[PDB]
Amino acid sequence: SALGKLQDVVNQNAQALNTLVKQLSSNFGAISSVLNDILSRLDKVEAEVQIDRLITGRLQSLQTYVTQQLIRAAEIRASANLAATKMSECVLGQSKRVDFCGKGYHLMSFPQSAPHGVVFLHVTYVPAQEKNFTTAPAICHDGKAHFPREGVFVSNGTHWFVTQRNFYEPQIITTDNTFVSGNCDVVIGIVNNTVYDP
Amino acid sequence: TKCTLKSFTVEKGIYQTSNFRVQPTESIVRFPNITNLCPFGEVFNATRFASVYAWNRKRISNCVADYSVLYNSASFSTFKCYGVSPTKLNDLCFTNVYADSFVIRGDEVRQIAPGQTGNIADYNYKLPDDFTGCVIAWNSNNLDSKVGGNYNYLYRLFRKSNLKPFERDISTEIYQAGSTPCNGVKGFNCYFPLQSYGFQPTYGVGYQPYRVVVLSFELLHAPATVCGPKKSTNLVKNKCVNFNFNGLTGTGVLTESNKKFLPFQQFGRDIADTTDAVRDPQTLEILDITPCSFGGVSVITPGTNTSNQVAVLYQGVNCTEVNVFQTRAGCLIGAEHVNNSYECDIPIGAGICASYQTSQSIIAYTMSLGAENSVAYSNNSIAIPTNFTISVTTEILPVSMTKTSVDCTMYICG
Amino acid sequence: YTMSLGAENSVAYSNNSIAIPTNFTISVTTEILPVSMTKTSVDCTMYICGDSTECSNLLLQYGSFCTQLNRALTGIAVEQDKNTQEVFAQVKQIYKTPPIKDFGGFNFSQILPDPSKPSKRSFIEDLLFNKVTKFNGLTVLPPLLTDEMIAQYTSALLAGTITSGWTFGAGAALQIPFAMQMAYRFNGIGVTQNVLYENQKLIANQFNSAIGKIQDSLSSTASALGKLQDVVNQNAQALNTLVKQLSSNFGAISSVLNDILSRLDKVEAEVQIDRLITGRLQSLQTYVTQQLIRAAEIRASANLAATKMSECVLGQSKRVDFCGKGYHLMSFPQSAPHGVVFLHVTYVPAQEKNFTTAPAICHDGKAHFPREGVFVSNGTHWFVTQRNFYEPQIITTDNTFVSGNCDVVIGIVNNTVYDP
Amino acid sequence: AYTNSFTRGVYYPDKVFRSSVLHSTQDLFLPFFSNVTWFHAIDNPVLPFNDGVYFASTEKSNIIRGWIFGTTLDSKTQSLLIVNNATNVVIKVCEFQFCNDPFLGVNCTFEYVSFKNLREFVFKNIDGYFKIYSKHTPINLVRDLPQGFSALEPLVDLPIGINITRFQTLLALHAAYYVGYLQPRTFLLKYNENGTITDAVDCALDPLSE
Repeated sequence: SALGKLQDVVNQNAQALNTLVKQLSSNFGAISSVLNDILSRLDKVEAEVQIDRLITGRLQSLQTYVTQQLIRAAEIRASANLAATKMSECVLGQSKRVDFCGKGYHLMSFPQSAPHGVVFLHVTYVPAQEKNFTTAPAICHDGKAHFPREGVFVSNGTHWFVTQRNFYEPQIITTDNTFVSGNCDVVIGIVNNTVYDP
Repeated sequence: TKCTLKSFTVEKGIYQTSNFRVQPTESIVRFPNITNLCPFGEVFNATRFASVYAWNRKRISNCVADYSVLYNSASFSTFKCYGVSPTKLNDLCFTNVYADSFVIRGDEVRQIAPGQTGNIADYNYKLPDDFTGCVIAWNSNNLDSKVGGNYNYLYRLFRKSNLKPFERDISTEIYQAGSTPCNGVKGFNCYFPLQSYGFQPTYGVGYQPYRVVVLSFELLHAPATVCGPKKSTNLVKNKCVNFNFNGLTGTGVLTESNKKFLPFQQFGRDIADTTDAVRDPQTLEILDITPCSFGGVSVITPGTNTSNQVAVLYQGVNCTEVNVFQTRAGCLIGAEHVNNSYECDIPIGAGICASYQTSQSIIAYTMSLGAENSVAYSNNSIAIPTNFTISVTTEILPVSMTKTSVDCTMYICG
Repeated sequence: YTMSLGAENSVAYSNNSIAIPTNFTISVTTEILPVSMTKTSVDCTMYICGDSTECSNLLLQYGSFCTQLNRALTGIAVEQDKNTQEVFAQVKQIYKTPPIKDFGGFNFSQILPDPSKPSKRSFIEDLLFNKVTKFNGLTVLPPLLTDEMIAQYTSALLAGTITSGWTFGAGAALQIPFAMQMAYRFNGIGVTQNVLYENQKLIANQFNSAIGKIQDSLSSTASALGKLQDVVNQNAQALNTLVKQLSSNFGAISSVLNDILSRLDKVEAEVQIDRLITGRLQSLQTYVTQQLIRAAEIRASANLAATKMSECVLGQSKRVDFCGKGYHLMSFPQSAPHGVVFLHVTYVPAQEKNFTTAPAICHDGKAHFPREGVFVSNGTHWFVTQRNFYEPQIITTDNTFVSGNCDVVIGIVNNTVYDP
Repeated sequence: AYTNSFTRGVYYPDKVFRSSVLHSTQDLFLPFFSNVTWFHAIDNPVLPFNDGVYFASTEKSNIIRGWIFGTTLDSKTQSLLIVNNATNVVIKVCEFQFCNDPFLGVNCTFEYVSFKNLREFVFKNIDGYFKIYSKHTPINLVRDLPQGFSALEPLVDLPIGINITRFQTLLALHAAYYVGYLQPRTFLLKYNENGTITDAVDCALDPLSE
C-alpha cells in the first residue's frame, strides 16, 4: 500500500483505456454500435446518417480521452519537476529546506527506480532524548558581557556550560569560546559566572 | 455499491451509488373549471369559411374538448401537427387556440405548412417558420362546388411583396405586373390582384375545393383558457408529491408560501428560471416549491474481503425525511456512534470518521487531530537532546505514464 | 499616460566605497494563498435528466460519460481534503500554549488562539473570516476538517513556533525562551545575537506595532482578501453559469425537459431530447474540464502553501523572496476561508551611511581580511563590521585572517592591525 | 417644448415571481434620459404610434379621459378607443364616429367597460397582441416628470389585430401631458423578495450601462 501512487497511475491508464474501449459498445442513437451492421443492413444514402452518429459519438469519446490525458500528463510533469528537483537537491547534494528531502533535518538521499515512477530513500536526522536545563542569553564576567561564538549557555544547577544547539555537548565558558560584547548593563536575563582564560 | 463500481469485490471506503430522492407520494392535477365544450364541432362542420386572402382567425377560448373526436374523425382528407402530437392534445392546456380557416383548391392545400411556397402561402396566409399548431382540411367538392362553377370562392393571385407570418390583406387595388403605370386602370401588365376558383363538381382533385383549418396555438404563463377533457383532483400541501398545474407537470414539496406574489403572477421561477412557485387555478393558493429531499447515497463500508456489513450516509438529509445517527453532513444510518476520538480511517465530513471493529460493528466518531501537548515554556527554560537517531522515510513519486497512441481513423472507422 | 517603472536611481558605484546601514526595521509583510475550492458534486443524471425516466434510459446511448463525470468531480473533491490536510496537518502533535506570556515583550495576543472565546480563532483570523462573502442536481459536500480543527492546527503550529523554535517540525518541541529564538533568527541573517539583546525593548515594540498595523490594514482594506474572494467568486460564477445553461435550447423546441415530454410523441421527443442531452452533456464536460484545470491551479497554490508552511513557519528560508521580502526572520500562519494567510517577519535595513573601503589591509606587509563582514573607515580610523548593521570593531587578530604578502590585491591599504 | 424622460416608462416584463434577482431581457422600452415632448391643455393632436408609446399627464381637474388609436381615427373602419369614465374604463374598436373634436360634452367588433395627480401609461404592439401598462400618484411638480423609480403595472393585452399607425388623446370639456416612443432595448432589472421589481438599467444608454 506504500506504493499506492504508482499503482494508482497504472490503474488510471488501464481505467482510461478500458473506458475508451467500452465506449465502442455504446450506440449514441445509432441502430447498432457495430459499424458493419449498418453497412450490411442499410444502403449508402440512408446508412450515412447512422454512421455519422457513430462517428460523432466515438470521436467525442476520443476527444474526452485525449483531454483527460493532457491534464493527467500535466500532473505527472509537475511530479517529474518535483522529482528532478529532489534528485538535484537531495541526491546531488543536501537540502537546507526543512522536510523537502524527507522529514527531519536532512542528511542525504538514495533514488530507486520503479515502473512509471521513482522512489527515494531519504536519510534524515531526528533528535530523541531531551534533558531540561536552565538558560540565560549571556554571561557577565570581569564587568564584560559574554556571548557564545557558537552554541547556548545552560545549567544543570551544579555547573554552567556552553553547548551546541541541537545535541547536548557541554563545555566550560572560556575567553576562547566566548566573544565579548562590551559592558554588562543592557542584556535581559544575563547571569554572573566566571569565564576561564587559558 | 457492487453494481455502481461494476465489480463483485469492493475495498474499505465511502462510495457514491445513487441519490435517494424521497419519493413523490401522490399525483395531484389542477386546472381552471373551464369545462364547457369548445365550438370545434361548429368549426369542423362549418357551413363555409372565407375566401383565403380573408382567412378567418376564429379565436377559440374559455372551454375544453376531447380532441379524439377530431383526430380520429372520418371527415378529414388532411390532419397534420407541429410542436405537438395528437395523443397529447387531451392532456394539453393552452392560453388560446386560433382556427385560421378558409376554402381553396386541393393543389394549394399542400402550400399550407411551414417553409411551403406559392401564392396561397405567399399572398394569402403565411405561417411563422417557428410555428406551433396543426393543419387540417377536408375535400369539399360535395358542397363548395356547383355546376357551371361556384365563383363565390377567391384567392389573391398577385401582390407587390410576400406576406409576413400571420399577415392578412383585403386590398383590391390593381397589381402593376410590369412597366405599365396602371393609375387604377387594368390592361397589359395591370391586373386585378384576386382570382376566382369557379369550383365545378366534375373537377379533378387538383382543382376540387377543400375546407381548411389551421389551429394556431398560444401557450404562455397566463391562465389556460383552453384544455383537453382531463379532470382535476383536490389540492394538497406540505408533502413531497408529483403534480400538474394548468398543464405544467412537476414534482416537489408543495409548501405553504412565504413568497408574496403580485396579483397577476401565475408562477414563480428559480435561478434556473424553472418553475419554483405555483398558483392553484381554482383555489388561488400560492404554493412554494421546496425541493423533495435529495440525499446523495454515500455507502460506507470496510472491504468485502474483511466484512459484509455496511452503513449509509444520505448527504444533507434530516433523518425524519427517510439504528440511526444524524450529522451536519446528513443522515448516517446503520453506523454506531462513539464518544471517544481516534485518528481518522474512513473520512466522512465535518470531522466525522468511521471504521469497522470488534460483536463487530462500524463505529462513527469525531476525529482526533493527534496527541495534545503542553510545552514547558518560560523566560529561562530549555531542553537539549542528549541522543538522536538516523531514519529512512520512503518517498514515492510517479514520473511518467504508459505511452499510448491511437490511430483515430481505425479506432473510429474499423 | 505612460506608466512609471518607479522613480529612477543611479547608484553611485566606485572601486573604493561602500554604503553600510546604521538602523533598520522589523517590518511585517502579509502574504495570502488559496488552498481549496468548494467541494462540488453533480449527479450528471439528475442534472441532465431531472427525474424523467425516459431521458434516464435514453442517456445510456451515450454510455459511461455519466460515470466518468461523477468520477472526475469525486477525484477533485477527494484532493480538496488532501490539500487542506497537507497544508495544516504537517505538525504531528497538538501543542498547546503556556498559561503565561513571558516572551520578553512580544505581544502575540492578537494572533494566538483567543483564550477566552469558545472557538480557538485569533483576533486577526476573526477579521478574515468576517471579511469574505444547488437545488437541481448540483450539491456541495462539507470540508473534512472543521473550521475549528483548522484553528487547532494553526494554533498548534504557532505554539510550537513560539515555545520551541523550528525544532517541533523535525524533532520534539525542544523548548527554549522566545528571546533566545529571535537571537537564532538574527544569527541566521549575519546579525550577531548580541544585537537583539542590545536592542530588545525596541525590537519587540516594533513587532508589536507592526502587528497592530496589520490588524488596521485588514480592518480598513476591503480589497485585502483579493486572492481568496477571487477563488470563491470563480466557482460561484461557474455554477451560476452551469445553472443558467439548463435554460439554453441547444436547438430543441424548449429547454424545459418536462415540456417536450408534455407535448410530444416519443418518436419526436427522442430527437429533441438528443439535442438537450448532447447540449447539457457538452456543458457539463466543459464545466468539469474547467474544474480539473482550476483544481490543478489551486493544487499549485496548495503545494506552494504546504512549502511556505514547511519553510517559513518550520524554519528560516535561505530563498530570497520566498518567505516574504528581504532578510527573513520567521513567519506565522493564520487560517482563512478556502486558504491561508502568512505574516512574514523580516529584518530590513533602512538608515544608510556611506564609507571608504579596501578589500584587504596591510600591517606586516601581509594582507589581512575580514573573517566575516567588510573592512571600513570614516577617515579617522579603520574598522570591520558585520554585513547588514554598522558595528565598527577595531581590526585585530580576533576578527581577521592573513593570506600572504599584499602585492596582488588592488584597492588594499596600510593599517595598524592590533594584537591584545 | 420638452421634459426629460429620466427613468420613466419602465413596466412589468412578465407574469413571473422571482426572488430578489438581477434579471435581464431585451424588449420595447422608453430610452433612458431622452428628451420627450411636452403638451399644454389650452391641445390633443394626432400622433404616430410607431413601435410603442409612453404617455403621462399631470392633472388635478383630471381633464384627460382617454385615447383613440388605429389607421383612420375617423372611424371609417375599426379604431381602438379607451376612456376612463370616472369610476370605470370603456374600451371599444368602433366604426361609429363620435364627435369630430373628440371630447365628452360636459356595429363594433369589440366593445367593453371595466397638476399633482400624475397619471402614467405605456402601450406596445406585439404581433397584434397590444399590451398596456399603467400607474398613477400624487407628485409635487407641474413642469417636469418625477425622477424616482417605479415599474408600471399591466392593464390589458388586446389581441385585436388592428394596424395602429396613429393615435390621439381624449378629454371631458364644455392640465399638462407628455409623450414619447419606445425602442427595442436590452435591460437589467432588480427584483425583491415579494416577486416585485424595484430598479432597472437601460443597457443601451451608454458604455457604463453596457
